[PDB]
Amino acid sequence: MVGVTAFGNFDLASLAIYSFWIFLAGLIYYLQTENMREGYPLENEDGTPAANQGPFPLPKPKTFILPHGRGTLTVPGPESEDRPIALARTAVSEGFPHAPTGDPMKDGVGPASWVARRDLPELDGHGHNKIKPMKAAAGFHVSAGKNPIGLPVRGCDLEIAGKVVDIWVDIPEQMARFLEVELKDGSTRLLPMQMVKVQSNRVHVNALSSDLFAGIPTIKSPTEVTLLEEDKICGYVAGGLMYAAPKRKSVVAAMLAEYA
Amino acid sequence: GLTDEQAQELHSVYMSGLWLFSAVAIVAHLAVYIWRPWF
Amino acid sequence: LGYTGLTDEQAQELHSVYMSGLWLFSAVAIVAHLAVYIWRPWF
Amino acid sequence: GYTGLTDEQAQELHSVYMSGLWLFSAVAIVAHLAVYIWRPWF
Amino acid sequence: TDEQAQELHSVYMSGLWLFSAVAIVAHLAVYIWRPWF
Amino acid sequence: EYQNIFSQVQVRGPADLGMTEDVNLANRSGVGPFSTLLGWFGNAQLGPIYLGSLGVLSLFSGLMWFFTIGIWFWYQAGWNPAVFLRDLFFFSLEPPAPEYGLSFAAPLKEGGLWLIASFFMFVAVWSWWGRTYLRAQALGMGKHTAWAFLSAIWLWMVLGFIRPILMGSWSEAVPYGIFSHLDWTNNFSLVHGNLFYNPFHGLSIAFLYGSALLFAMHGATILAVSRFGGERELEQIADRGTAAERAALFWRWTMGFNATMEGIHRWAIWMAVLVTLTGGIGILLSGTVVDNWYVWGQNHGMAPL
Amino acid sequence: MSKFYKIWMIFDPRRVFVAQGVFLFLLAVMIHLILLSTPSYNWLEISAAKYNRV
Amino acid sequence: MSKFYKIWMIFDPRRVFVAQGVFLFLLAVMIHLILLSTPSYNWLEISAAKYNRV
Amino acid sequence: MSKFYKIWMIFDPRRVFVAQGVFLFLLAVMIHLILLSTPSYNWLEISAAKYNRV
Amino acid sequence: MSKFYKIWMIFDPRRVFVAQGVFLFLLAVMIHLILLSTPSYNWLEISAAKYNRV
Amino acid sequence: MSKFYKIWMIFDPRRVFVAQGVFLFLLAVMIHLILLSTPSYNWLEISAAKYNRV
Amino acid sequence: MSKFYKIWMIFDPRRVFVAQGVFLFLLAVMIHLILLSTPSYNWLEISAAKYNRV
Amino acid sequence: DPRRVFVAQGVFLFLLAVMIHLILLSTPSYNWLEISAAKYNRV
Amino acid sequence: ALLSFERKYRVPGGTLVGGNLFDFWVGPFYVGFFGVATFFFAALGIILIAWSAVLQGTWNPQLISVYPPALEYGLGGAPLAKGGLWQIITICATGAFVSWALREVEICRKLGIGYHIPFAFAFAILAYLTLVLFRPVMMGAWGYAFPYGIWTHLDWVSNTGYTYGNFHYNPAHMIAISFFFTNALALALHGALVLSAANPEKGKEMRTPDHEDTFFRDLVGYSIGTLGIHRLGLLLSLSAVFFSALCMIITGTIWFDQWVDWWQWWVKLPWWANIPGGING
Ligand SMILES: CCCCCCCCCCCCCCCCCC(=O)OC[C@H](COP(=O)([O-])OCC(O)COP(=O)([O-])OC[C@@H](COC(=O)CCCCCCCCCCCCCCCCC)OC(=O)CCCCCCCCCCCCCCCCC)OC(=O)CCCCCCCCCCCCCCCCC
Ligand code: BCL
Ligand SMILES: COC(C)(C)C/C=C/C(C)=C/C=C/C(C)=C/C=C/C(C)=C/C=C/C=C(C)/C=C/C=C(\C)CC/C=C(\C)CCC=C(C)C
Ligand SMILES: COC(C)(C)C/C=C/C(C)=C/C=C/C(C)=C/C=C/C(C)=C/C=C\C=C(C)\C=C\C=C(/C)CC/C=C(\C)CCC=C(C)C
Ligand SMILES: [Fe+2]
Repeated sequence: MVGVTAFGNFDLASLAIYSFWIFLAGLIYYLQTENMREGYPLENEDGTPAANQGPFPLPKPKTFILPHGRGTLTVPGPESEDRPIALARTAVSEGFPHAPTGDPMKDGVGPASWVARRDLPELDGHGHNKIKPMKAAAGFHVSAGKNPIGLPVRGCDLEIAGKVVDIWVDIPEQMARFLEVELKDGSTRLLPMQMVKVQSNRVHVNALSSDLFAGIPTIKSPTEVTLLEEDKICGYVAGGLMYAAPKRKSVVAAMLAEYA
Repeated sequence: GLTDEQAQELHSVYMSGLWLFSAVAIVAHLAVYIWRPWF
Repeated sequence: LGYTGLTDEQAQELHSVYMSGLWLFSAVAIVAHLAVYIWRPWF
Repeated sequence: GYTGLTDEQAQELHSVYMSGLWLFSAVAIVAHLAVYIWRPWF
Repeated sequence: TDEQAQELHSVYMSGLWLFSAVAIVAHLAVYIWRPWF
Repeated sequence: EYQNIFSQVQVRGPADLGMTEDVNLANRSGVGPFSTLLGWFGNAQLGPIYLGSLGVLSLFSGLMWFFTIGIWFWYQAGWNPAVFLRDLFFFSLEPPAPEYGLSFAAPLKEGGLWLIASFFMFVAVWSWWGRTYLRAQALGMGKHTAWAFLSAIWLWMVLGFIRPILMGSWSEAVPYGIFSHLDWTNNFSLVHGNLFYNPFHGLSIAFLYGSALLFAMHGATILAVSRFGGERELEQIADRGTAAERAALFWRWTMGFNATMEGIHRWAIWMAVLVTLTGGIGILLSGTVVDNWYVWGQNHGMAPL
Repeated sequence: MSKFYKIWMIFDPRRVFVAQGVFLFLLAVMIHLILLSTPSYNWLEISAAKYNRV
Repeated sequence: MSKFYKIWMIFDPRRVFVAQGVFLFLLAVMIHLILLSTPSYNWLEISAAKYNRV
Repeated sequence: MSKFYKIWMIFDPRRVFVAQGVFLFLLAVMIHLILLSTPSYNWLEISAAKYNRV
Repeated sequence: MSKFYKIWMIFDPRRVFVAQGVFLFLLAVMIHLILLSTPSYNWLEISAAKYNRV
Repeated sequence: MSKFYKIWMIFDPRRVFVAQGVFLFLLAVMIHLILLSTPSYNWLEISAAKYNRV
Repeated sequence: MSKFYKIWMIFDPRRVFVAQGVFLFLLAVMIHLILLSTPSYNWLEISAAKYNRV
Repeated sequence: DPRRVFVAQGVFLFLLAVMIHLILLSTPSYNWLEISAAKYNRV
Repeated sequence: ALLSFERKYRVPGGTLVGGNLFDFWVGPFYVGFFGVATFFFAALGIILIAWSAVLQGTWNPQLISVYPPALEYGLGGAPLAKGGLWQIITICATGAFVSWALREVEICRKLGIGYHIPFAFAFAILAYLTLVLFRPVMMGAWGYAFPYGIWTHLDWVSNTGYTYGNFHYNPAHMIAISFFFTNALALALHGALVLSAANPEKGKEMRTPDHEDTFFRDLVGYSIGTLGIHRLGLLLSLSAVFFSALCMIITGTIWFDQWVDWWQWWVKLPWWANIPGGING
């Protein structure tokens, strides 16, 4: 079959390459259509459906059967915010920022946003809570690295906000998720592990300043945390990156501010 | 989980199938050997 | 005993049947080797 | 008792294992004798 | 414990000396057959 | 700031023996030790590993293949450990010479050992594929890993088995040995003109670079939104949090389109599968249908003349 | 030789039998291929030369 | 040979039968390819020579 | 030599027996291949020379 | 030399014995191969020349 | 042949019909290309020879 | 041969029938390609030869 | 800890001894096998 | 032109340069100062490629090629028809890549997520600069860079490889290839595993991460976790690019001969250099 051509220069190799181009176009179509399951249909900046909806149509609905009797999810489907957004459009035309109206960190807008998730704890395969405080988790102990318990927590303004009382751990993965920090007032909040730099002397939190440590949301039960509370706490701490920049006591940031 | 009677019946049928397959194989080998012996 | 649970009688019966199969297989192998050696010895 | 066997179980197991080992060794010895007679390597 | 270690090491050294005795007789036979010094 | 590359504290507790449905726990072995060195990066626990019928078959076949090649390497070294270490990379288990074609009449020192080792490798790889499919089926999952492995197996078979059959000689296959198979690829290129001008070779390289690009993008995205617990991707699929939304909006504001927490994995599996798929097709065409890829490119508008 | 049955108090028959089947087939294939490699005992080529096929 | 039925008290018939089918087809293909490899018993080429098709 | 049974208070027989079987088969194959490598003791070629199979 | 038993208060016998077995077999194979490499002490060839096998 | 309808109690008609359409078109294209490859039955070249188009 | 129906108490007909269809088509394609490979039985080239086309 | 240091020490001692023995064997001198063969007229 | 959830995230701030001069969106895209720069550079580069196609004379996209200056121009400039267009297009491409990375930084800041993605892109930028800027400058001419053609930079790859014999005998190259292959394997495994967990057998509930860890401990006896596998993917891809850049920075710069001669050092080690037998000796 070497050198034989049906027409022109077209032969087995050309047939293969052209069939592959057709297949590749079909596959790109299919993959994008699969990627159009969340966040669609498109909205206007006020809330009404848009004039432009995309060259790719929406896909057929599919259903996920969640575990432990949590129910079923249907996507794509009717999706709504299920919360009020505290923003005001800065300009009439489309495609401009919406400024916050009150306190962005409390309103939950911008980088400090959160999604109204399910108000239930996360469950592992067996049916127990996936995240537990270590003192209530039987057999768990720090294995290596600097132990953070008992170390003072320092805010981004170089002032001590409290002391670490406990570690929350993911039971299946056996990796620490949250630190529990007790403030001067005696109440205890949570901080994600990904936001703290456990140093030799202290746990350093560059996201939040000390005065803002009281503003973190709290949990209903001391022995569990739900997805919604997780979302609120994580959004608060992360939005502290942008919305606590003035209080942040950074040398280079101060030099840049003086420059500008 | 199979009981003795079930095992005996299953083995009887399986051996019947095995012997049918072996008979067909034997006639095929005889035909080939007649056509072109390998010894 | 406790490693798989079989009792002495079960083990004896299983070994008897297994050895019967082993000796049948060995007999077929021996006749095959005899046929090959007659056809083309390797010593 | 890292595996949980008692003394009697260990003794019985070792007796049977050594019986098998000696059978294997006897077969190996007769094989080596046959080879050496057929074609010595010394 | 100490007694368990003592007994285990007694058995281990007995086995070690058996192995070394076989090794020595093998070396002697070889050296008779073909020396290397 | 903490970049989440390495864990800064390790905790450990009772070992997780795993789920139990439609799975025979007798075959599952015991839990091995906890390795702190790996605990810095990911999970520290080793095992338990399922050793089924296909597991034993695959282990035996792979052990025999590895040991066969090792014994041939020893013979090639004069059974000298010093030479074996000095020429470990330079040894070869070459296929039968073109004189014998596809015949099994090659002497054991010039082609038979290669056929035996090839049979062992064939059995080992196919048994391992069956093992992957069966392990997915035991837990009730989908068989996606089986099909990606099937793509890899397709390229492997074309390299070693199908293409020699089509060409009519065992000498076309790949010799076992490090520098031996590197030289095999270089000679395969030189014989068939530039393999660069193979269009399916180009597509295979495109999807390999794409695999690297997509995995870098996805790893960076998930590490960047892990501060919102984005690494729990199955949870995000179940209940879309702010991690998925922030990731999607980053990519939408960057390049005009985005994926979801599930569809990006469809992109990943296809960008990885197409590498071996197109590579197998291109290798199969080479020699069988085209003998000079540079001239083919010249005739198809790719090369200047 | 009488007490060998006690091996079944050590090993589950399922795993042992699977391993035995795989091992026996592997060994048989290995030996047949070894015989096919040598110019003698390559029964295919021996019979080809005996009946003057080529 | 009578008690061989007890093997079915050891192995589930489904797995055994699937493995048997796969193994038999694999072995048949292997032997046919081996025959096709040799210049003799390559029935395709033998019969091409027999009737002078070339 | 009498107290050697106590080794079974150290090692599980299952793992030891599996390792022993694998090791013995591996060693036997290695030695047979070594013998097959040398022109002498290559029993295949020795016999082929003895009976003039070439 | 009397107190050497205390080494077993340091090392688990299982790991030590496995490592010892592997090491001893590896060393024995290495030394045998080294002897086989040299034209002298290559007992195979020493015998083959002695009895005129080549 | 009468009971073949029961195949539709096994397979969803949608998937079967899609697969059938794809397979039929693929097979038709394959056969047409095979015919176009051979110098005979390459109806384009046969006819161009017939009416002296070159 | 009568009791063969009991195989359907072992295998779901859906999977078995899908596998059977795929296997049969694959085998038919393989055999047709093998016939097309040989210069004889390459019906395309045979017929071109017979009717004096080229 | 005794464990890691002892394992590393054993591995390193064995490797160093093998290295030195191979160095001795490699040189035309100190290859005790070769000089022994030459001494007693083995080849 | 907004996603169902995009509204609450469109807020001011998080911009390195420009205040709110370019803090606006065009359709879905986010413009920004560096977005303006990226658009300018990209448009200029593409039009200059089209113009170089006009000068070359061919309109076939696969034949269009923008060669760098010959070796006789050294590190200096060249006429636009015979070398200058390549240099202008290269400056445009470098500017576009850098501006794209900085725009990604701005978007990360506005969303409050970590800066892993522009950092990862910087590795690809550095590899490109090694091939186009660092290696030719080190080696002494712009004629050692590659042409900007679809099939003609493969000619550069082939010629540069075969200048040093089989390029496969490059150690910083072997490591990079093994990293690329491991990365493709890891990507396939990860995608397939998450898909099989989220799309289980028909009619069954969605599986959990526990099932994933169980499956991979059943298969090979070790599971790296979710955070582990994403870390590993990032590290493998970055390491592959890093070692490829190293392999091309030491080629023709501190090593000039065939690359198998490098591997000759291990053979010549004192305690096996002279022993007979084997492949080498
Ligand atoms: C007429 C004009 C036509 C023009 C065409 C124009 C358009 C072209 C584009 C077409 C669409 C693009 C592709 C769609 C992608 C997603 C579809 C999908 O996988 O399932 C969707 C969907 C299920 O997907 P899911 O939601 O993720 O899984 C949920 C399930 O509950 C649980 O999951 P599951 O356990 O059921 O598994 C789901 C799926 C998951 O798979 C994946 O997502 C990854 C796939 C990676 C590549 C697959 C293997 C690559 C093979 C390499 C080459 C062959 C090697 C074989 C031999 C090797 C040794 C020699 O796995 C499968 O079983 C799918 C088949 C893959 C195995 C095919 C092996 C033989 C291929 C022979 C080639 C000839 C084509 C035959 C097509 C066979 C169709 C049954 O479909 C179904 O509901 C029914 C299941 C079977 C549907 C098959 C659809 C085709 C999929 C493969 C197509 C490509 C085959 C490779 C050859 C490529 C040739 C160039
Ligand atoms: C001078 C040399 C030639 C050349 C010769 C070839 C040849 C020849 C081939 C490639 C192939 C490939 N080349 Mg090229 N290549 C060249 C230049 C390049 C350049 C470059 C920048 O210049 C690049 C980036 C590439 C890149 C690529 C890859 C895209 C592709 C291999 C995919 C793969 O994963 O294969 C490797 C993956 C596998 C082999 C899959 C293995 C799967 C099996 C199941 C694994 C079993 C493991 C076994 C049992 C052991 C396990 C042991 C333990 C259990 C762990 N080539 C030049 C032009 N290249 C291949 C291809 O597809 O080309 C179209 C190919 O065959
Ligand atoms: C180079 O030379 C080579 C290597 C090629 C030669 C190598 C040769 C050797 C290594 C190959 C070995 C071959 C031997 C070992 C294979 C022998 C296989 C035998 C066992 C064939 C068995 C066939 C069994 C037949 C197919 C049985 C079929 C079953 C029937 C369909 C009936 C089943 C119905 C069931 C039992 C229903 C019963 C249900 C209950 C309720 C009663
Ligand atoms: C000291 O330790 C010892 C020596 C004891 C053991 C160590 C051994 C080491 C030295 C082993 C080294 C192994 C080498 C390094 C492995 C290299 C493997 C190479 C790199 C693989 C490269 C390519 C593989 C090709 C693609 C193989 C493809 C397989 C084919 C698809 C299978 C085809 C099967 C057909 C040919 C079977 C035909 C014969 C039967 C009877 C029909
Ligand atoms: Fe992921």
